[PDB]
Amino acid sequence: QHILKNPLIINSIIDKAALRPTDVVLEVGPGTGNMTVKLLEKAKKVVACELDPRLVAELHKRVQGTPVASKLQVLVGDVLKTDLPFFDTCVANLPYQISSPFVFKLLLHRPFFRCAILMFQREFALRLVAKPGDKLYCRLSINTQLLARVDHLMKVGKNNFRPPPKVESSVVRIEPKNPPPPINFQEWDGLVRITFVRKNKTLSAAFKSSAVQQLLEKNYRIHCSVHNIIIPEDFSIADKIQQILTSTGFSDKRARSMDIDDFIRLLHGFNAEGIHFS
Repeated sequence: QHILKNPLIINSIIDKAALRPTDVVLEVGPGTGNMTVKLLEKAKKVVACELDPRLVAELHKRVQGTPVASKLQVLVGDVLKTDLPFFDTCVANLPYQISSPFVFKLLLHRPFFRCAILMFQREFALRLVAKPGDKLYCRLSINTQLLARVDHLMKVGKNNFRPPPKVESSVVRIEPKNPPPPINFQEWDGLVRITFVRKNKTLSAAFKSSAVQQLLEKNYRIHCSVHNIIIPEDFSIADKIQQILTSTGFSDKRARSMDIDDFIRLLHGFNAEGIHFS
């Protein structure tokens, strides 16, 4: 993995974290411990989710003998699947291969944390903080922004890692929304996936897909059985989708232009007819 060598950058990440001396700090990807040792000087506890098991020997040996050692818990495993402890802030250097999943593991995690300071690849951070109509606005943008406040903090040159990556990196602060909106994020994501398949084409187009009609026909069958509704022998899911789309004015819009409130109105207009994306 790409270890962060630059003390200049590490020191800058740690102030952006703004550690209070009463905080549990989750560190994902402590590597050789370069940021771990500095975090331990300033935190009440440091929970380190090791990504490479081989590094764990020397990491514990590095802190061994200092008066901070009794604060370093180290969790060897698969961070995506492990249950996470209560932490107050999180700093983390993440590979792209787990970058999208980990962001939502953070945002769905309870109790809420205060903020996370995450190192990502360049383009990935720009998709997070991408506003509607931007070239890079995508499902990640609108999903992350529904649940969090995300801020692009600093660029980080690939010359600072050992061994260097091929792309520049960025540092990003993510503060969860607490309380989070009353949006059933399972359904929310289902709807947003369908409309971002082809984000420069219309929502009407987005629902003529067959995967879609299979998905919604399934869910609509459940609705009608739960509520003793009778599917008329001439019923068509596709026309129902198309009324809802027309009757909410969304039929000719494109997800590239759509902001969060727009999707809430879209979703409310589907759920109100018995259509769920589960």
